[PDB]
Amino acid sequence: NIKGGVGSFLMRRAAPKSIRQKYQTGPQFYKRKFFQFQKGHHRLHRRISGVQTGSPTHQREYERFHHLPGDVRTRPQFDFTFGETRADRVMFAWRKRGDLQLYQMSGRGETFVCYRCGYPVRSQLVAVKADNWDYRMCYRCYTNTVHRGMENDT
Amino acid sequence: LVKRHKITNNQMLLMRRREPYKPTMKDRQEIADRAKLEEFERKNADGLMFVPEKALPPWQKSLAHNAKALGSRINFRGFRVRVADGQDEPGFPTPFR
Amino acid sequence: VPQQLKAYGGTFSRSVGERSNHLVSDVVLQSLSPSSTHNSPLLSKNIKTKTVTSFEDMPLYPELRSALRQLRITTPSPIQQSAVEVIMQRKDTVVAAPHGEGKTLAYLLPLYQNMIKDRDVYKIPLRERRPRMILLAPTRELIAQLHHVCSVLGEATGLHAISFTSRKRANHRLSRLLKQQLVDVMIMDPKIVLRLIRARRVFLDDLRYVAVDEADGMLSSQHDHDAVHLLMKVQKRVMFKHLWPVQTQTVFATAFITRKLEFVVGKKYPDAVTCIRRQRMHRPPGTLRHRFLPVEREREKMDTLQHLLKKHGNRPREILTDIEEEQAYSKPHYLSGSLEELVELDEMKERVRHALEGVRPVHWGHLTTVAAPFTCHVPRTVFADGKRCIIFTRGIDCATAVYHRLRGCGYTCSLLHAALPAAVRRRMFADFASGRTNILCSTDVAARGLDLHVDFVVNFDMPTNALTYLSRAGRTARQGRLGQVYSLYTKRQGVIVSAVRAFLQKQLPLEGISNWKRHMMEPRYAEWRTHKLNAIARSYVSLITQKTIPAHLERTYLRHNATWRPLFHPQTTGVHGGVPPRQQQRVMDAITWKAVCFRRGLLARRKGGRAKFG
RNA sequence: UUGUAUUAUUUAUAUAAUAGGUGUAUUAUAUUUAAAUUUUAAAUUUGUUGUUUUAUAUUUAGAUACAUAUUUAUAGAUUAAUAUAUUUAAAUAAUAUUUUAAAAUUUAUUGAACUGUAAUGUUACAGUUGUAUGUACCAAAUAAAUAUAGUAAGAUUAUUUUAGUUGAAUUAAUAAAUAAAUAUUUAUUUUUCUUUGUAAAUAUUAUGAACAAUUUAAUUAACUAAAAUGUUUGAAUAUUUAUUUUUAUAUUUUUAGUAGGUAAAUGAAAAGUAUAAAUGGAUAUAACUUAAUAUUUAAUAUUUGUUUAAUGAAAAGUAUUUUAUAUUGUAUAGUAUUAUUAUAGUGUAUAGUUUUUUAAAAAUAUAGUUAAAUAAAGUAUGAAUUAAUAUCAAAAUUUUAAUAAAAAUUAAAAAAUUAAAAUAGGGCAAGUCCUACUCUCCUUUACAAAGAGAACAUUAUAUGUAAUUGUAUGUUUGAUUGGGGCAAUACUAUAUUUAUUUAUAUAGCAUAAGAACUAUAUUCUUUGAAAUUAUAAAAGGAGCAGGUUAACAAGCAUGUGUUUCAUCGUCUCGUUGUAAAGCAGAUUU
Ligand SMILES: Nc1ncnc2c1ncn2[C@@H]1O[C@H](COP(=O)(O)OP(=O)(O)O)[C@@H](O)[C@H]1O
Ligand SMILES: [Mg+2]
Ligand SMILES: [Zn+2]
Repeated sequence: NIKGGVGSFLMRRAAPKSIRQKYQTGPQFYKRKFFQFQKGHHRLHRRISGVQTGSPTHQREYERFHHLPGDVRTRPQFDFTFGETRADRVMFAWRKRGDLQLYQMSGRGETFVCYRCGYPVRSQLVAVKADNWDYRMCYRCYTNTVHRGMENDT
Repeated sequence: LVKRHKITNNQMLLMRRREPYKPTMKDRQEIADRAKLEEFERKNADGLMFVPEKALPPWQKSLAHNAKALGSRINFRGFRVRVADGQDEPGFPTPFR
Repeated sequence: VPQQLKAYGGTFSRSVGERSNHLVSDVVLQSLSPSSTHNSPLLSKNIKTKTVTSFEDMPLYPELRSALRQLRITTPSPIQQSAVEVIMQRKDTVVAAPHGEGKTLAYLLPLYQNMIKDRDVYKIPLRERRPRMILLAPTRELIAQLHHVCSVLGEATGLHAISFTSRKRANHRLSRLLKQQLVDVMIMDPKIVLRLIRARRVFLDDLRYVAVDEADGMLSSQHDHDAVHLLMKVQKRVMFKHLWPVQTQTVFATAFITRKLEFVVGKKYPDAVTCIRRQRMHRPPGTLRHRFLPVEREREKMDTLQHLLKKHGNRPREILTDIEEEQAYSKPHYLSGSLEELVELDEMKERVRHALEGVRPVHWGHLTTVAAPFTCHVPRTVFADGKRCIIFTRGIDCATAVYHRLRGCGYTCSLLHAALPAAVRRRMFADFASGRTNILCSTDVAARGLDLHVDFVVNFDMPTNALTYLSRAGRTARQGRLGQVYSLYTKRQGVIVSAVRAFLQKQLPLEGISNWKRHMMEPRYAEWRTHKLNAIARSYVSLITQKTIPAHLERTYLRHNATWRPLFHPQTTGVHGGVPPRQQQRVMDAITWKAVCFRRGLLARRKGGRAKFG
């Protein structure tokens, strides 16, 4: 046998196996090959964070993410705080912006993977598609989709 | 380490580059290269002067002198040794040629 | 026992600026990715990619239009589309193309247009020993081909082009040519051009155009930097002020762009435009097939070559008597035939040519054409059933050995290498080109830019570098003509053949490849870090999507599947496993304590409950 | 010692009344007017961290590149070589070069009381090694040594400073202006309204990106104060179309006073550098490797002496037998102890041959269904791992670069004692799976190379060769030691030929003596086919790496027949999705 030698780093150029993956033309349904994180992070997940400046009696939780644009600056349509504590911990829900609906939970952050960016995202804001929680979407791509008008076409 | 400097106001604290009015490293390289090229072109604006034997660098002067030694001791015009280390031909007419 | 904690056992490559920092430029290509282009001194500044999609759109004289009609060129290749505009704009240019997109025309036709403009509009006079254009090409065969391609244009446009090569009385012949016929274009080797300049047989007073056909070799040490010295002389002439202002422009046509070429052009001609298509640069054409044949031993290579020749139809002349063998060894046996005979075996003639040469439509962005007839100084005057072949060997000795072996076996072969005398070399090349010999055993002499009809290329010695291999491959896969390259390899070329095979299989450029297993295996620390980050991200995504884990395992799962843990000193990973010795020191202290306790217990068990006593 | 020999140099931790209350008294941290601020350091980490390692404390030990050259005094170059030498300097001086630490290897030596054999407890055999082991770390032990310490790592003693750039550079290899960055020393007054860090000598220089898109275009701060930053109306309410309500000022960084040389990193004593001799701070300074000491753990674990049925050697002890009772000698082992524990050879059987606390509980160890005993606290004695830590880290929420008691917000966290592993601490980039490469191992016909030996030459021991063998042993995928280009017959000129412009030759050249270092000009003294195989050869648990979102796919089967992959169909038939957002194996801590 004539055993050759070739490094994996050389082949990594052609890791993508589709147009969608190679050229990121559409949402990445858990098939993103190349990721661009910040130069100092170690846990490798995008962060959509919030800020708290007081107790709930002065600053409602949904107002924490007021520095970001989009629906998050509008008062959520449904509040699930006074009644009970839902198992998923979702405390606020916004009006459906198409087939997408935005939820906010009272937790440190749920590390999900959004099918548009394809990156793991750790945040309290989660956008779900047509009530199917198996397909979550982070707030950045949710806002971009709403801005572009692709609410029902992702 | 980073060169700390004595401050004269909080503006120096906010300042990052010690000389803001100075081009970054790449622009410095570009400007230096352009200046050197311009100086070289200005030097070469005139033709390539054919310097005499005595003006050649140290590593050509002695070789040329030894090559033409016999002609120097026996004086007769028309004697030229076609040495190899001499200055290369420019390719165009020049005022000094 | 030795160590029980590692971050990266292997060792990284010393290279920093690129994958092939240690290799010389003339042996490896240069990555064209934008990351490398950014630091590149040529590919970053100016790069022309917009295209004009018609010669009619291009401003050309009726003489040039008639010339290209004679040449059968009707649709511009993308390289021509990108390069004609800039060369007409009169900027120093670097044209790059994957071996058969039409670089010759791309850098000739605009230059001839400019020369006609100078001669007619500006009315610049023509002097005896002061040519307008100097064209440079390494090999004598390529010089002759360029002389033909320039003579057609000269006959069309009224210009005159000469070319010279080694002969019996080279000095006398060249001086006589210069004295007799004043010329507009001279196609010649840079060494001879420098000889003429130094002997002041030629002058740069009226020179306005410099063209280089193989910029890589010409600017590399492979050709003694003669082109570089000539270009420096041209720059000195341009700087010179007492003569009329000549904005001499340089065109570099190069099927490869390497470190040497890019650095020379970037550091000498800062305002040099570049015409490259990275998607198809440094790759073989799509109509080329590859077959890497292993051989158990070097002896089997001759049998494999005979098998390939027989398969493609170059049947040998069966030898059955001593006189037949003697005449086969002594005298050549040329083939004979005609177009009508082959057909039985001028639109109809063109269709027959397409069928014979395997020409297929060239599919470009939104337009298609058919490859024009080859441009060689020896037309295909003879046709035979067997397919044209070219066998590239390791050297002159191997070329001649294969030639004689095939002749003894019974094949009709020609030989081409530098050591042959001038007359024999001309006769051999003429035979192969005209078709009186369908097999040509040669060396890299014929691998450098020859436009000739060859059905397939055999590598009797698999090249160790991408440059020569890709040049030989491109010798056959022209504009759209089908091509096939076989390569007989051994254990020695295993690394290179595997790398090339993978690269061709997944259609990615041969930017950096070598025959050194360590070079092709050991990664470069930053590249390994990028790949590791991507792999960790993919593992994290898979873990998030598929697996659900409890709180007491979340920490460990994230640490071992979702965290980027940088190495301690990648330059010393081969020594300390990429882990700090201090942490390694603590780990080994604990493990050695445990091992000492276990060893004491084992000694007690084996000796009867007491180590010393038992 | 016929000078404490002389001269200089160095030097010990035995030892201890110290004070009866300045701050608070519902919880955040020195300067007392109450507040505010505050919550390690060093190295490592060049993706600069939340990674990594060290530090209980007191005192001490601890590491070497000469920051400077006064009259006698005088210093070139240069050719391959012969030779040539038109033609400007100088303070002739050498000795040194952190520190700790490599799996080391080398030399010499001992060990068979342990253990493993043979012999019948003892003898014999030992580190190119005896039979898993060879005296409580088997790459053994002892003695010597400062190996490429480098391409492991760590440490490295001198505050108040006084000047340039903060991501550039990168071309192996024939006549091409110039690598840059950082640091050290040093150099140049060139005109233009203003402004502008250029150059040389010298030292060092792997802190390392894969794609896509586009493009000749896109952690620093002198003090005081000042101070400018920051839930309806293309609907809603209503009925079978009408109603409704659609600027400023101010808050934290555009300034002075005073301190005060100058725009930040090469210690300071006029007191042994002694003439000085009773009131000289000569205060002149290593948080982690040394040594000693004092603490924490520690109100701790441990220890605890009220009950005895029974050996007459020797190696082994040497513990003061007052006189113990031929010559010579009687008692009191080993495991580091006054310890698990009879050392048993011989030999015998009624000598009671005499040291184990305590007034409960948990936990832990022992102890008439089916297939209840023993070990306490307390009095007394008194260890060990550990120890960056301010009197400390209730809790929740939110967030920052990997566990983050790190940050912020919110909130409200008492003290002691016992028990409990819930969290942190207590070594761990690991597990499985697929691919790839290599190692170990096997083999022989090739390579190197042993040693040994046969044979040969010369006349039972040797010298000189040594193609066999062994293959113990080390190798056996970097081929640019290639290819190209160069081809005597310059110069002026002539003739022939030409695969449609190549090819070939030749006519011309002797000789010449006064103006004295001398003028870019000349292609002439003579190479036209090296008929490959070097590179030793080859096969299939462990190590490293990749991938885990696999690999392959204008296919498959033997010209023909047939969609791909999958949704858990059915006994060929057939529904659905898909053309990848699809298909192997693994998915554990
Ligand atoms: N537009 C064109 N269309 C068809 N043939 C072309 C065209 N341009 C060049 N060629 C032909 O394609 C062949 C390769 O051209 P060439 O310039 O020699 O390749 P390269 O770019 O590698 O030098 C030649 O036969 C040439 O005549
Ligand atoms: Mg070409
Ligand atoms: Zn997203």
